[PDB]
Amino acid sequence: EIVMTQSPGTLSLSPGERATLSCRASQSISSSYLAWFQQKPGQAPRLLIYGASSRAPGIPDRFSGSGSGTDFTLTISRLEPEDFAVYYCQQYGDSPLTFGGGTKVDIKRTVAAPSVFIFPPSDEQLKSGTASVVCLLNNFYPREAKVQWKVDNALQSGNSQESVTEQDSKDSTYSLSSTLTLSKADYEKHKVYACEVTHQGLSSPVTKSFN
Amino acid sequence: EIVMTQSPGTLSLSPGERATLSCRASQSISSSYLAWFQQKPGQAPRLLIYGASSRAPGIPDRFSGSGSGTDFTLTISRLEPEDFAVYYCQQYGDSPLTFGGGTKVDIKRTVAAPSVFIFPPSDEQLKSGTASVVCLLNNFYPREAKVQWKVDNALQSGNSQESVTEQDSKDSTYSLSSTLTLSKADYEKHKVYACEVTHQGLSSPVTKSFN
Amino acid sequence: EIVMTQSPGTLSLSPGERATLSCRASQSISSSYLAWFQQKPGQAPRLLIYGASSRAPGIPDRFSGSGSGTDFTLTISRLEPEDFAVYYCQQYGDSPLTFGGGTKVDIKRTVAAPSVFIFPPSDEQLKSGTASVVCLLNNFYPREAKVQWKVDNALQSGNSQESVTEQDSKDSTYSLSSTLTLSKADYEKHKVYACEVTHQGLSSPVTKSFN
Amino acid sequence: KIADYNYKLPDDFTGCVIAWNSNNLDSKVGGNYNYRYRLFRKSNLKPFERDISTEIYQAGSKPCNGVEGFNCYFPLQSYGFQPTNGVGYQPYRVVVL
Amino acid sequence: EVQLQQWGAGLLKPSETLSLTCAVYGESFSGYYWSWIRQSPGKGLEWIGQINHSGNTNYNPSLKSRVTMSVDTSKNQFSLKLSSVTAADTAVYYCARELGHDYWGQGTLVTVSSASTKGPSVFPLAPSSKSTSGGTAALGCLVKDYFPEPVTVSWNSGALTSGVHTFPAVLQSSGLYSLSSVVTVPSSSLGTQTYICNVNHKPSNTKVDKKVEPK
Amino acid sequence: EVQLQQWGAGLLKPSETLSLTCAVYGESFSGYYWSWIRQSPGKGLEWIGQINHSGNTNYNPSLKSRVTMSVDTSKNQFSLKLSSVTAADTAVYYCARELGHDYWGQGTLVTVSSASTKGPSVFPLAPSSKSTSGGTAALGCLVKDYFPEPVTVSWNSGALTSGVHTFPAVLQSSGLYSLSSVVTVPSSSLGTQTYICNVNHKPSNTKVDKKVEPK
Amino acid sequence: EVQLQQWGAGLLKPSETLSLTCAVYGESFSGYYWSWIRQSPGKGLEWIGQINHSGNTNYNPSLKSRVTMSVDTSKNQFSLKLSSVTAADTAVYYCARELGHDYWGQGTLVTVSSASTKGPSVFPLAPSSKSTSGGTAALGCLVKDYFPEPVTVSWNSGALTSGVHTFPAVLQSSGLYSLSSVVTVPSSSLGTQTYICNVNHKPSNTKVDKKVEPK
Repeated sequence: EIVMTQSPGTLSLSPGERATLSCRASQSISSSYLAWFQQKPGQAPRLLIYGASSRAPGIPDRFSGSGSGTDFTLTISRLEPEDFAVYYCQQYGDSPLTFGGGTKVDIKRTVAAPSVFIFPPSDEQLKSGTASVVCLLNNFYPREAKVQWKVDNALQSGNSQESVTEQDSKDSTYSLSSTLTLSKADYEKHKVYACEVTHQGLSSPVTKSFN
Repeated sequence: EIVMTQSPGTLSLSPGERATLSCRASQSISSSYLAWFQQKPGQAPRLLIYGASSRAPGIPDRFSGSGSGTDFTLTISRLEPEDFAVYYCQQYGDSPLTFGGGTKVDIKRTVAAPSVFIFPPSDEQLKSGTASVVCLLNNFYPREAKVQWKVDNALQSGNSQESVTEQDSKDSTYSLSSTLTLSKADYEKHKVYACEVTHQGLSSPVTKSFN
Repeated sequence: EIVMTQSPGTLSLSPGERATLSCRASQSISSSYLAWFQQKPGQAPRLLIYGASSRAPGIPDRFSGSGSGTDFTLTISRLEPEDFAVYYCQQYGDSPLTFGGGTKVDIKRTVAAPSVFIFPPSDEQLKSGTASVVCLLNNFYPREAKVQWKVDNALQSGNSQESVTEQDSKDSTYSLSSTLTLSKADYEKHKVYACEVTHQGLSSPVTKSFN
Repeated sequence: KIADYNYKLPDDFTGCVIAWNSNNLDSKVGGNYNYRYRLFRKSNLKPFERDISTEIYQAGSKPCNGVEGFNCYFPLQSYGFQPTNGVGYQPYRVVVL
Repeated sequence: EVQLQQWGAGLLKPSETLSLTCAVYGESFSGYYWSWIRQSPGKGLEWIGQINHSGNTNYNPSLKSRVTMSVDTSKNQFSLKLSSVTAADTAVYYCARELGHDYWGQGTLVTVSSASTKGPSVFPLAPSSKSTSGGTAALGCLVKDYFPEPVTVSWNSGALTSGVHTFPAVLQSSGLYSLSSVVTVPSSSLGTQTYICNVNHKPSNTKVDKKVEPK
Repeated sequence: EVQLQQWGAGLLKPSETLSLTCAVYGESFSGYYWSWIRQSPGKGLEWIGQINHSGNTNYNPSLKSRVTMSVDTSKNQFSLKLSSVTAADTAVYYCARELGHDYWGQGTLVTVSSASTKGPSVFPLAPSSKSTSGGTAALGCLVKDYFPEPVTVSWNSGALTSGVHTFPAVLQSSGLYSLSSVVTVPSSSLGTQTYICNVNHKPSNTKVDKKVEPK
Repeated sequence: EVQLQQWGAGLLKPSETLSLTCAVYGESFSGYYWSWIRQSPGKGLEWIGQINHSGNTNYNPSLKSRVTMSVDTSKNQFSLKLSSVTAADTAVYYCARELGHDYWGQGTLVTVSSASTKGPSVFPLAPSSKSTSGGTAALGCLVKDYFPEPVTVSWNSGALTSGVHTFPAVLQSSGLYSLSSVVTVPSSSLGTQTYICNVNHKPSNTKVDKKVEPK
């Protein structure tokens, strides 16, 4: 099982630029039998380059491949808006076909600042016996962000989970929702609660607090 | 296989009172190993009292148990709106684990009178060859009231069954429907049919006839 | 194994008329043990005549039976609307019970001319990878209707199949639909497709075509 | 329960089993709450094996280190013998050879 | 904390074999006994049996001859098989831990019958002449001869939702269901407002509407 | 009066074994012969065999090799087993008393196939321009490639019920069924009125709508 | 050109068997190898095995003990069986030709879970007073406790399609799913307009409407 490892999964670059993707195999690939696949959301993967050098029929000329031994790379000369997808390696020079991890490409733009619009737990859920509070974020280009919950001025972990939306078609931003669950007795016992937002673009450590 | 007998299943009492439920067994229970279960509709039973005296963790302290030998009782000091359910016994000092019969506690309201409506059968129904006559009661405090059909001034039995509805949320009333089924010649025999209602709240022996 | 051969499977005649159904056996039936069964759509057969002459209890006297040796006949003097069903012979005087093929009776009406329609395949089905062309006939009484396909003025056999609906409740007419299936290359290679129908109701063999 | 948690005979067993009613000797007008049997055990016994340990039965989440309480119960429970009990609930005296 | 999730077939024909499975999440699977309990409205709660990880089973003496239990330790599951099922086995089955007292499953309904899915029928009902004179009349519709449980009834496409009584479905000798749905209206309401009773049966996908005409 | 109720497996695979059961109510069970009769859309009514209370059987010589019957007098039931099942055994089976002439079962349909449950695909049918010029036109939708037979088709959410024809399903060489639904409308009504057909397939639980537009 | 059409069941209880089928159109079915590829959100693309018309099978050594493959040459189909399925087998399955490089199937989603179908629930929300003072607020509806994955959420009966965020569903400890749908509005609009959230869960056939009002 020749395990394949790729470049960092997420890389951001502005359109109309060049892109380089790396691919490494745990062992040598016979006769440079390496292939590159492209997958768009909702569709099956499509082959782009076979033999690590050639180009499949119907493929534009902006895709190129070069490598040997245990090191290969894919190059995109110009990134059209449709060239943003996930790219996979495949070795077909050995017995079981093996695919790579996959590399994602995003759209670069200016750095924005997240807006937080928290909602307090409703009465109806309290009647059902469960409590949900949601630290919310909206409109921020750098997907990397951190939010930390503070209950009784102490760290809370292992009881909250986060959901992030996909990149927008034109705004190219993200929206995150973090939901933390606590016991009714625990939520009544303590008076101060907060979620603190740390983000590289937004320097100030905004600790949104409520009672 | 200890047979567990329990207080009459139906008992009605206003909120904010003391409720006592009795339980007994054919044989003595070793080490006073008796448990009391509360079951709300549509959910699995929940434990209240274990050992006939102790209280389960996280249980409100308005529940008490007392008894030994072959006689046990459960007491609710004050009834809350969410304290109405079905209550079960369980003995576990013997290998065949057995439960009780079940006692249902209700909310009581001032006595009211049944109302009777008569629906003559349709000839479209008689086209198949069978006819049905319905005697109905609405808004009467006791769960059941006696209803009897009269065909050609003759009593009928073994040929009908009655259906009742759960008590209303805030009206706390009851509705009862009795349906009769007969062959075509048997229905066509008499023009005059009646249904009579025997009920304690309404002193009149109401009998309902249609032509 | 006595093979019972019955009269033509379809006989059509107007209501309130004399109906005669014939039956023949390969061997002479002992003691004239022959029976006639009536089956209405969607339910089990019902016995009408036993012994080839006698009538079962509860059967209207418009059914009569007459025959002997190896030739038998069932007669309905005048037809009620309910009497339109399928009729079966049944010999029970030999080791295995054998039934006849069945005779279906229909309602006669004035001759009608079918209306021919043709539908080209949709592009979605072409993307799926198969093309289906449907040619249908509406509201014609005589069930005998021949439909054929001209693909580039050539006859196609074995690649199309047709379905016929039951007799209408009030129109007493028929609808037929013949579908022809082809692959992608077979459909896209040719330009003109046509379906033409010969039906005794209308003299003109209507030929409907599309590009 | 007797064949699993109390006394188990092997399948390849040779011998006799002799039982007789003993209502006369062990009844008492009041209950004869003196005999006892093992009710709770976490596994079946092996043939001709004897267990006399108390060892409070866990049957729950809390360990219950030696103390009885909720979901933690004493495995040995006493027979209730009275002379008025019907046959099948009154003592029998058993010898296995 | 222990979460018990159970699944199994809810409709069986007589002489079939009932199979149910329960899966345990959150706590140690070994070191405990896992129990099956049925509940029937006819009699009440009854204990069926229990099994531990090693395969040692305790059975109720009444059902000892037709109860089998299995354990799958790899994926933390235990299953019940009840053979030669009969119409008296219709109940609600729960999987619990040890004697109970702390954790229970959600419980699945099992019904045993020898009937096939088919649509119901609506039998018309007309208010009697006295009801119009009285000032208070009743409108009812009777639904008959359907096997599956979720039959639904409505008034005027849900226009008359106040004072609606829907008596629960009952068994019959043939194994079919019959019920009635009733509502109360004043004599002034009679005729001036149309009352149309609708019934919907999704398992057979049958919708029947009946107009109400005073006698 | 005698009432017969039968049940069994409605779907099978080739080389499997068919099993059916029939139960009798209302009269005596012993002192009688109980028969199985098979009806097929290709050949016609056929007699399979019969059995009595003590276990004596009569078989049709054609099917003597694969047919078996059993009787349970305790609960008044008799059962049929038919091994080496092939696709030629798809038919409606009835349990009857003696030669017949008195009482028949309700009849159970048995289908033999080696296909899995699939959801239907819907394709619109486009009227031609000359069809519009003719003064009347027909709009249909074609349902294709579903294995289990029961499929319900309606138009305009059931509002349009005039001039609609739903042809019977036909088995294809791939083992999946297909049918079509057609409705007839005036040509002038086209373009200014919207027409949609909705189809529900319950075994795969797929309900899909489809609008038909002129070309 | 080759067109590949696949089908099979999507919901499976643990310890069941997975069966999928794929059908080939357009080119020859013989003289080729047909492969199954699995894609998980937590692992990546994985090759399961392949089979040819002669009946020869190549298996991935990881799954060789649980994978079976069958070919039906008469109707040009090939099928995959994966026994003793587990919650780690939830993934998208494709049928392809040989190593790929030319043609792939559309893909079938398979979810393996021990939870039963349940209806979604909506929790009300209230904007904070500080949000109103700031100038912008957010109004959102929270949907919880529905097992089958596909659910649709809309606002203003679908009229409001600007700024609507529907975060992907997340799986909880109990085995159910939840999500939130939010919209951003000015604080000036508060106190003068009423909003609405609409949820449609197809597998449970549930439609829920909630009236969202300020605070």
